[PDB]
Amino acid sequence: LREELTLESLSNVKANSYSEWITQPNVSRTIARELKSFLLEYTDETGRSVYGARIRTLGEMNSESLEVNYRHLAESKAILALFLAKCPEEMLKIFDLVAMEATELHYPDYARIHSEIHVRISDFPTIYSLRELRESNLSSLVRVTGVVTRRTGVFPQLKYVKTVYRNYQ
Amino acid sequence: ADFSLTVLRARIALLATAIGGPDYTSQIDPPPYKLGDDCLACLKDLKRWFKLVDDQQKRWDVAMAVAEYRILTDDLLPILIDWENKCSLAAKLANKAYYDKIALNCLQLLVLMTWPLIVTEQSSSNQITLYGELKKHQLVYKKTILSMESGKVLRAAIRLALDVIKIDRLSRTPRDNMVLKLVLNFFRNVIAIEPGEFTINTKKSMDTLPPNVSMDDISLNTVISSFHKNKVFGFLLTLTSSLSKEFDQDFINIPLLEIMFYFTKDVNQELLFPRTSAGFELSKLLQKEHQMRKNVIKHTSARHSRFGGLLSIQTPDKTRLTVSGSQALVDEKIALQKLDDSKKWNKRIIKAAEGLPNSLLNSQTGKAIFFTESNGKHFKEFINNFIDSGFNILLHSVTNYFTTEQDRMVTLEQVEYLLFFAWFVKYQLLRSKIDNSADIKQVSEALKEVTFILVSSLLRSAYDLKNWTVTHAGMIAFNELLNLVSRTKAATDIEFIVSRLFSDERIQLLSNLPKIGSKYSLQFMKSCIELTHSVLKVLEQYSNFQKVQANYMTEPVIETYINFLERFRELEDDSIKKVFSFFHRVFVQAKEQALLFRFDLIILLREMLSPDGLDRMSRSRKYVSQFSDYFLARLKKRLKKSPAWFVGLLFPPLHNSEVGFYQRY
Amino acid sequence: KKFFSKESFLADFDDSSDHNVLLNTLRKASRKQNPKSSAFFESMVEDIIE
Amino acid sequence: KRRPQVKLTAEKLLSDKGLPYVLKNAHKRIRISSKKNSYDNLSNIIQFYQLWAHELFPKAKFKDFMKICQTVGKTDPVLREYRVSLFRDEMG
Amino acid sequence: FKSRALNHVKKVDDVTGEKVREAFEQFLEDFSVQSTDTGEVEKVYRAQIEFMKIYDLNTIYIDYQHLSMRENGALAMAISEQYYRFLPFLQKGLRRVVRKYAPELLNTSPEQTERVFQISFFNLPTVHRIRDIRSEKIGSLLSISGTVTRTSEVRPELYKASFTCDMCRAIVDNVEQSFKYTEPTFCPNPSCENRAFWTLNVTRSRFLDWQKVRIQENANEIPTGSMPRTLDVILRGDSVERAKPGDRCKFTGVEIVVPDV
DNA sequence: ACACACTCTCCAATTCTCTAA
Ligand SMILES: [Zn+2]
Repeated sequence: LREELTLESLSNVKANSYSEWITQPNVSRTIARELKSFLLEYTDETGRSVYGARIRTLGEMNSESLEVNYRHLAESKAILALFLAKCPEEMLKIFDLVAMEATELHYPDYARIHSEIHVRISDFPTIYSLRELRESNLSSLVRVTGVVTRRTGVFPQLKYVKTVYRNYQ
Repeated sequence: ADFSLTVLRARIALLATAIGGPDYTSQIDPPPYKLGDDCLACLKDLKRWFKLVDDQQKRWDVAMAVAEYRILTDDLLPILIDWENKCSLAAKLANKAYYDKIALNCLQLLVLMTWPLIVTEQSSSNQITLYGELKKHQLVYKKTILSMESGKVLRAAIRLALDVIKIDRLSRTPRDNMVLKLVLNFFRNVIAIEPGEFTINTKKSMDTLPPNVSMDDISLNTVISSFHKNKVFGFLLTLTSSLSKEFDQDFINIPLLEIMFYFTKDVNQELLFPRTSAGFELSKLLQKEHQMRKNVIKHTSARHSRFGGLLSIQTPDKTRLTVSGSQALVDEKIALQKLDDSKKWNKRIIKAAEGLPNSLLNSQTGKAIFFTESNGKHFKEFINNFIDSGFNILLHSVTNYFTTEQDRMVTLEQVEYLLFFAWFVKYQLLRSKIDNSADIKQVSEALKEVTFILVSSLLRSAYDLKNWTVTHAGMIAFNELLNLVSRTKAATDIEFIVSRLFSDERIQLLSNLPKIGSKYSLQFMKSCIELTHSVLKVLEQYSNFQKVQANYMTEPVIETYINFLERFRELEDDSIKKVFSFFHRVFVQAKEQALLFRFDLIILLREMLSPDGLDRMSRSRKYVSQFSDYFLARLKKRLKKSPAWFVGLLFPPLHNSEVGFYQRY
Repeated sequence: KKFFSKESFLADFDDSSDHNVLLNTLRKASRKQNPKSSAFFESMVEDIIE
Repeated sequence: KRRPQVKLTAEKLLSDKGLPYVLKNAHKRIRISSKKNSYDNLSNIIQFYQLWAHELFPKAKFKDFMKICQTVGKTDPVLREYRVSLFRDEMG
Repeated sequence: FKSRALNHVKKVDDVTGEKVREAFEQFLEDFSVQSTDTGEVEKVYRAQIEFMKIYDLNTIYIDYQHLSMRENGALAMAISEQYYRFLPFLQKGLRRVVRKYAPELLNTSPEQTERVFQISFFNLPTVHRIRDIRSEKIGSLLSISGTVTRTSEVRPELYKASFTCDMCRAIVDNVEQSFKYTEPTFCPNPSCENRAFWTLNVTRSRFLDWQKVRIQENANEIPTGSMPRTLDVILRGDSVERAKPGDRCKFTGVEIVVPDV
């Protein structure tokens, strides 16, 4: 509950699988603290903190998606990049909940503009065509290229199962 | 509450890190672990969590917590192995006490977590809930302990013993003697943990190896290899053999009985003696498979399943039946059998042992366990040196204990003693049957008078209180003693021992025993048969005899013999030789023919003798057909002399005084 | 007949005688790796200044 | 109520359809020969008893017929009276 | 509570399987062919295991001629005529040998799941046509040839399954599938009776690669006045996407029978 | 409404145990 792990303590996965290690409360709190500490602190060579400059423009356009480069996340706190590649569906939930704290630090009451923010990953360093995908890739993050052959119309979809919706295509 | 539960789990987890950790300066990728502080208090409080809380509340929750945080695999083994390897290097060269303190206290937890599991109607609902899961985790423990550095933690446990071997018994304090009990108490558990037994609540009538475990991890074969490389067998051998010289016998010699039980269990002795070979016997077995295939083919139609016509069969009194299929057209035997087979009902049926680990008493032992060649020869060497070195000195001590302590016994110690006796006596008889280098003197402590009384007394007391499992084991032990006696008579005091073994009281008991066997499991009846064969054969070579044999011959014994004989598809070639020996005794010698004129015997001889059952060339058919020929000749004579026996053949014989005498003869 | 005495055993006990790339990269980097956050707050305060 | 169950009973055995038929015919039915195998002659004996058991009480498998017969055969006094009567007839 | 153990559970066992297992074991150990250049024993299958260890492979190739000359041919006959019965025993035999000489191969950081080895055979005595497939040969070992005409995309097939109950915190593991998607029969915790609302744990369960391909007879082999027949073939593991439409191929495996699911 | 799959319930058939002649 109260005590937190060091970053070096996370070097050893202690449970029988990654997902069952990320989802533990002390591990999860440690990851949240470390991600927030990365987002408030990463710099260009010129100082000039890029993510403090991106959150600033998020509100200038009344937007909903924060964009994070993977190479920056791999350049320090490397283990978090590894966990992201292995368990994206958990890691992105924690990362989204950190991004809202960081944006509200610039713009208090931004929750009245949009209730929830999505982190977009960029520059993932390995690529497949639609040949190389196999069962080992299941639930892993992947990067793919091709031509868009067909597109449906846009529809609303029920978000939770009082009601809320989201767009779908 | 759930939160109090997880608070204790978290307390344990924090203790699972306060313990220490490896070194990230090291640049040695990876190093070993490195040591914490308060760690004495950490170990001690964990010990308290077991003893002062979980035992007092009867939970097994604490064990579930330590299994969650993987304490055994993660810390205890490297703490011990580092202590061992450090001290090993120091010995190669040829506060330190504090290191040794940590070595002791890590081992005591290893004994505690791997301790074997018992469930009763007095265990808590918590323990009953957790039984199936902690079984999985203990299986993981066995695999891990045998695996690390090819099992090197087992050298740490014996080095601890070697400190207390070291200096004279005259010096050795009670606290000191507990180490020598503790070390052996460890190996008992490591052998005893084995795959689970499935258990459910009988509310409604409707594998447990975890994903990380497999059979070759857990097999007894593995355990042999592991102990041999890590130098255990020398320790058990040296320790048992010099046992008579003033090691205080009291602290060692029951734990040291349990080891010998716990890995004699699940071996048939013939597997240790041979009596391209594998390929040759495989080819022969494929011939047997072809014969079974031929048997199916002989009941298979040539043309397809919808070609089939219809058949009608007319009885006397002009009544008709209908059966389908093309083979029924030609084979009346098949038509008659197929006619009855359609009918729905079967009479529902009745059913003896619980509370103890799998063994000869409640499993079919016609199923070996399997050895590497190196393992086969190493195991043969271990028990051969044990027998030539240790057996008499061990049995003499453990028996003259139990005579002074019989009243206080518990069911397991009884069933251990009776299945350690049995194994070693039989194996030696077989070994000297094979070869002249071996001799019978090595097992000769079994015969002296005190042990004979004790096996007798166990069998007596078990029979009176209707405890059927001890009665079963005692039957097995008492069988071997008699077998050993006939050996020694085929070479003084032994006749005295016989005369005392065959006082009238015991003949009443040993005559009584097959009669009750009719109800019970297939092994129980088999024990009764083999004991009976031996019991009569000794008294045949005593030269009384006519009194004793008439004591055996009556309806409820014959009932057992047939009830056992009809399950012949499952039994050995040898046991049927024993049954027909007895029928030869009843029918030809004693001339008590009237017992066997009963119909369910006549069915049996058709099944077994048909092209269905006993092979056309097994030795069994010689005996069976030679018996049935004589049977039917005497039956013919009886039926024509007195036609009332046609209605006799269905029913039991009739016990009236005035007609019954002429009936039986 | 054998004997297997103590003193022999003590004496003989002692004397006897591609993600494959990326995983290695990230593990080694992981092993190798308020004023610090001032640049962030400076970017926030520049809205006040400019 | 549900329909009561139908069973083998000593009344069926003591009926004229029952056991007297076997004693009236068995001497004529079965015939052994040394000129045929043990298995041959052994098989032959069971034929008549099987067909008779079916004709008497078709409920159940042949073995179950024999084993059912044991209970009533040992317990019922009237059946035992009939049986001692048979063996007295031979004592006559 | 009326707790009760399955005291009667002790299973029936096939002796032929265990003897085939520990005979195939000895063949893998000591086939002991001499060197291509010299009269020196080489032990090629142990060397092949070492090669697999060096490159983290998952399949082993065996020559049917080498098996034919072993132990008067009885082992080869048993494998040939009853492959479907004996394939699990062959797997069990190989697992022990790889444990003995290369335990690094048994696993595929947290814990690592076991490697699903594949045995493969080649150089069989004769090749059949698609027109020679007949129901008497079901489950035997064969080799076939033809021209490829279609191929399917690679799909994941469920091999072993694991489920967890909705009404209580309980888990079921290592459920076996065969031809249709299959789920547990009871809640293992006796404090709960719900049979519904299982969910398949995608992390703990295990899958395989699977591909369907379709072939037709070689044009030069068609008999007089007749037309070419076709067949559907299954590919799994490290052999998917090896085949190409319009090419000519040779296959080996066992013919099977598939139900109306 | 018409064959099916599945659940629930009650009643008597059966075997086991104790007592006395
Ligand atoms: Zn449930």
